[PDB]
This record gives sequence, C-alpha cells and structure tokens, in this order.
Amino acid sequence: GAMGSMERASLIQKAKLAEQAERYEDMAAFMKGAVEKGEELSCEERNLLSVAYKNVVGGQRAAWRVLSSIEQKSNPEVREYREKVETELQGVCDTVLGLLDSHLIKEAGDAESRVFYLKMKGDYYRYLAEVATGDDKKRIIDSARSAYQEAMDISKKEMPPTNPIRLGLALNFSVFHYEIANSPEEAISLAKTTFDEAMADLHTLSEDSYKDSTLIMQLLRDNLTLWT
Amino acid sequence: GAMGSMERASLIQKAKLAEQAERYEDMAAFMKGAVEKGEELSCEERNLLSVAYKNVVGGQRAAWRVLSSIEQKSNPEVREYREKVETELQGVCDTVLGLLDSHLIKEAGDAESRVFYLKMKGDYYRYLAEVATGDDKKRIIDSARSAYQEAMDISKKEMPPTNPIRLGLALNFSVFHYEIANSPEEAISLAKTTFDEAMADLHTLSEDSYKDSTLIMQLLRDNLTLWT
Amino acid sequence: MFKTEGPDSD
Amino acid sequence: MFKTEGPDSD
Ligand SMILES: CC(C)Oc1ccc(Cl)c2cc(C(=N)N)sc12
Ligand SMILES: CC(C)Oc1ccc(Cl)c2cc(C(=N)N)sc12
Ligand SMILES: CC(C)Oc1ccc(Cl)c2cc(C(=N)N)sc12
Ligand SMILES: CC(C)Oc1ccc(Cl)c2cc(C(=N)N)sc12
Ligand SMILES: [Cl-]
Ligand SMILES: [Cl-]
Repeated sequence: GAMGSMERASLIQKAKLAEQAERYEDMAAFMKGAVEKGEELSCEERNLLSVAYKNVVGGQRAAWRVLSSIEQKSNPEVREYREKVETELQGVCDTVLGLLDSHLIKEAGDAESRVFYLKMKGDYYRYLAEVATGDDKKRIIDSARSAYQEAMDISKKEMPPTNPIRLGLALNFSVFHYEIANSPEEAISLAKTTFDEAMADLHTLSEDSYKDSTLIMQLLRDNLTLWT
Repeated sequence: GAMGSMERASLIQKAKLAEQAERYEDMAAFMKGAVEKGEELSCEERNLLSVAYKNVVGGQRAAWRVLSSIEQKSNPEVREYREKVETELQGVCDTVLGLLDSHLIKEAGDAESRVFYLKMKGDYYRYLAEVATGDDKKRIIDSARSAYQEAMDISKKEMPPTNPIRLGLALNFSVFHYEIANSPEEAISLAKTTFDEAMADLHTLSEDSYKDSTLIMQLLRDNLTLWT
Repeated sequence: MFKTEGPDSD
Repeated sequence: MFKTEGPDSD
C-alpha cells in the first residue's frame, strides 16, 4: 500500500516520532505499513501498533458517543453525521482486524504475542459491538467473546497471574461481560478472581514488574468499586 | 468540491455537531463547504470557520514544534517526517488563505467582518512564517504584517477600543511583532496601549460585554508579564 | 465508561 | 508559546 516504498525500520522510527508528536493517525499508518512488510512484530512494535490504533479509535468512539447522545435527545443531519463517524470507526476496526487475520495471529506462536493479538481481536470486535444493532450485533458479540476466550485459555496456561498482558486481557473481557454481553455477574467474578490471584503472586516480582502489575490491578479495583 | 451536494444550512448544522464532538477536521471541511456556497458568513459562522481551522492548524503546529525540536537535537527519517507535517500545515494555511481571497475578504464591507477576515489572513501567514526559511520567509512575513496593519487601521477607525475582535487582533499582531518580526519593543508598546485604551472604555459596557473584553485583556497582560 | 487497558483516548 | 486569540489548540 501507501507505505510500501518505505523501509521497515524507517516506518518504526517514524511511528515513534508520531507518538511523540501525538499524531496518532500517522502513527497507525506507519505501523500498518510495518505490519504489511510481513515480518513478525517485536514486543515494542506490538505495543506501538496497539497504542496507535487505540488512540485513533478512541477519538472516534468519543465522537460517536457525543453524536449518539444528541441523536437520542433529538428523538436528517444528526443521524447522517453520526452514521458518517460510525462508518469511519467501523473502517478502522475492519483495518485492525484485517491486519490480525493477515497474518499476525496465524504467525504468532509465543504466548505473549498470541495472547496480545487475540486480545486486540476481542477489543476491536467489542468496539464494533458498541455501535452495532440487531443480529449483526449478535454475531459481532460472539466474535469478541470467542477471541477473548481463546486469549484467556492460553494466558491462564502459559502466563503467571501477574503478567500485564494477562491482566489487561482480563480487565477488558470483564468490561465486555459487563457492558456488551449484559453479564454483570460474570464481569464482577472475573475482575475479582483476576485481582485476587494477581495479589497472591506479587511477592515473586521485582520492583519494576510490581509497578506494572499493580497499575492494571488498580483498574480492576476501579471497576469493581463502580460495580459493587 | 466534496461538500457541493450538501445544503448550506446542513453544513452549518454539521459544523456545530462536529465542534461538540471535537471533530475539528470535519468541522473545517463543513465550514469550507459552507464558504464555497458563495454567500457571506454571519458572525456566528465566521467564528465557526475560525475555530475549526484554528484547532486543525493548532495540532499541526504543536506536532511540527515537537519534530523540529527532535531534528535540532539530532543535528533522514526525522527531517522527512518533519517535512511531511510541515507540508500538511502549509496546505491548511493555503486552504484558509484561499477562502479569504476567494472571496470572503472582497465581499466583506462591514468593519466586523472585514477586520475578522484580515486578522485571519495575518494569522495564517504568521503560521506559515513560523516554519518558513530564508527569503520566502521575508515575503511571508510582509504579507502577515500587511494584513494585520490593514485590519488595525480599520479597527481603530470603526470599532471601540474594547471590541473583542479589535482586542484579539491587537493581541495577535503584538505576538507577530515579538516572535516573528523580532520587534519586541513594538510588541510591548502595542500590548500596553491596547490594554490601557480598553481599560478606559470598560465603563461603557454591559456585564456580558465587560466579561468578553476583560478575557482578552487578560491575555495581553499575560504576555506583558512574560515580556517585561 | 469503565476502565479498559491502555490509552484512555475516548 | 505566547498567548494568542481563540482556541489554545497547540
Ligand atoms: C517491550 C518494551 C521495550 O516496549 C514496551 C512494552 C510495554 C509497553 Cl506498554 C510499551 C508501550 C510503548 C509505547 N507506547 N511506545 S513501548 C512498550
Ligand atoms: C457480523 C460481523 C462479523 O460483521 C462485521 C460488521 C462490521 C465490520 Cl467493520 C466487520 C469487520 C469484520 C472483519 N474485518 N473480520 S467483520 C464485521
Ligand atoms: C455571534 C455569536 C452568536 O456567535 C459567536 C460569537 C463569538 C464567538 Cl467567540 C463565537 C464562538 C462560537 C463557537 N465556537 N461555536 S459561536 C460565536
Ligand atoms: C512567499 C509566500 C507569499 O509564499 C507562500 C508559501 C507557502 C504557502 Cl502555503 C503560501 C500560500 C499562499 C497563498 N495561498 N496566498 S502564499 C504562500
Ligand atoms: Cl455527514
Ligand atoms: Cl514521512
């Protein structure tokens, strides 16, 4: 595509520059180009890919929510413009899912990369579910659930309970349960068991790993506090 | 262009929605489409146009400064990406100047609209000057100065010293003097005389006009405090 | 919005 | 950056 003539290394360097400049659309396009070089991504590169698209879709989600709220209060311009933002959001989700399925997930053998990508697949189907209506909604929801579940199965077998990727997966799957699947009890059970099992493993960590794990545990606690 | 099939009124409504959603690129494209309908803009519409493009170019300026700083520390990827952002910024400035010259300024007869557009012309040449080098820089700087000066001449003859448009023009022209024209004494003199003459006219205002004028006077004071 | 992983960009 | 008119978007 449009980044095909740029060296992989230059795309990575430019992604990091874009992050510093808070140019997340550029950052995402550089990382998409890097993925399309066909080589597996390092841990740092996976994180650059995720941070880039999370910022892009995050802006779209916030905008979509504002417009959806106005539309509901109003109940063609509001509907048309909400639809425009919605289609752009769906396009970004489609692009990310496309990268994961061509061919990041199938080449990811290590737990840390496979869980990372499967969590992303769950996340971007979840973002689609937030704007979906009706039956498409049902199939989208089941695709999110399926990706999260496979990620959870691998994570529980291959990573310690304090692993930040595992923790972040469990955090997001619990919000999926609460907000998307209308399963608040499942969400609470997951967040509680995840928090408790991580707490019991903190004694094994260095000070820096301790800080990484406790940061995500605090997000689990923040949600439990709002939920119970 | 791309907004040619949308009603003027719908473009304005969608610009306001975009503002609420913090979608400033969309907001700018809607207002560009509204301008290209060929009708003069109301006061509210002028402000929507200005707010939209100010937010867009503001993001580019901040990004350009980050990358320029990294580049200077480094002294091809950093230079290439700084150039990419720089060209996009120049493109936005070119688009705004194009709207002003085809045909907003020539159809603006009232002081409040003519001063508003001429101030914008000064502002967007100033943004070009921030990234310009060499002789192009000199001609760009003189185009900013010329637009600000014509705006100032009209404003002093046709608006009271507390008029927010007049105040905001003087604020920006003083920063032009300080930062762009390397004329700090002119910048300080302008900011001081503007502040003092507005203060002497505050007694004529209603409580709401008082609040509008004192807000911009405070920006003049903030700059004087950094400059003296 | 409940807390999820990574940048709180919305 | 010194104060200028309108949104402080940079
Ligand atoms: C593997 C190490 C060296 O790289 C990372 C690990 C974990 C995270 Cl969360 C992360 C976020 C990053 C970013 N926003 N540039 S790099 C990075
Ligand atoms: C019923 C579900 C599975 O359908 C969708 C709706 C909207 C979008 Cl954007 C999308 C993207 C998809 C992908 N790239 N695998 S599936 C899908
Ligand atoms: C003429 C009146 C009704 O409209 C305005 C006057 C002055 C300002 Cl600064 C302004 C900013 C606006 C915005 N950001 N939507 S509308 C608006
Ligand atoms: C030497 C100066 C006058 O030249 C420029 C440099 C860069 C740009 Cl983007 C630009 C846009 C312009 C316009 N639309 N009137 S003049 C100009
Ligand atoms: Cl639209
Ligand atoms: Cl580039």
